[PDB]
Amino acid sequence: PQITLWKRPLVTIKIGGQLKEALLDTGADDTVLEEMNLPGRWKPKMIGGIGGFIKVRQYDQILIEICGHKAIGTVLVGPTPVNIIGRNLLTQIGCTLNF
Amino acid sequence: PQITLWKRPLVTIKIGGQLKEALLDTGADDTVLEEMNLPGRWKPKMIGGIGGFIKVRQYDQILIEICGHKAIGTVLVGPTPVNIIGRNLLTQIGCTLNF
Ligand SMILES: Cc1cccc(C)c1OCC(=O)N[C@@H](Cc1ccccc1)[C@@H](O)C[C@H](Cc1ccccc1)NC(=O)[C@H](C(C)C)N1CCCNC1=O
Repeated sequence: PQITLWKRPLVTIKIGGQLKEALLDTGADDTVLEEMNLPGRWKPKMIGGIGGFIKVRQYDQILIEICGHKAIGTVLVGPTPVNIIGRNLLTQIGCTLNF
Repeated sequence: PQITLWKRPLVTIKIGGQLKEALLDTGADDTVLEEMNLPGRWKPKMIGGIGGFIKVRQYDQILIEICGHKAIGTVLVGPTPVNIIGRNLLTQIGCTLNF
């Protein structure tokens, strides 16, 4: 679909079998989700954005469906204020900016 | 134009007589630019990122040219590591997400 930006581009996602609301974020290199339980091994990582750094758990090769489009890639889980879908997954669903 | 998301969507902007590189960020409600000396009145503001908040100066009705597309609105200025073009200005240049 074509999504205007008068409101936050929030969409429903499905990960680990659970439905969530997440932000399509072209300003994010990575995908970071709020604290949750995901199966599989993880590695402790840290990312620094505006405001400082946070500790996250990196899950690789995680299935995630974004607005009906499937993706498999790296998902970070930690104390992020909002579920963020980053460019690593936005590219997989064929997302582009257009004006 | 159409901008893929394989790399950071960075584009050239013109503000206050200066040319700069800025990030088209659908995950940013507002626009925040690296520290610069804009004239006129301003109001303090704090904006939240992934790691916390930073203090910025809010300037209203500031003209910015984004890829040749003009826009006028609120521009925040503060210790941001990256120039960020937010939804308040992306809407003005007719920017959409498409997949
Ligand atoms: C939310 C908001 C409100 C008002 C004004 C502004 C500018 C606002 O946006 C501020 C903001 O940080 N939004 C982020 C997502 C957001 C929305 C709401 C709350 C919190 C965050 C995201 O889109 C932009 C921001 C840019 C950035 C900053 C420093 C270093 C690198 C990149 N990108 C990142 O932080 C990403 C994270 C998300 C994986 N990130 C950090 C690891 C390095 N690379 C990278 O890409």
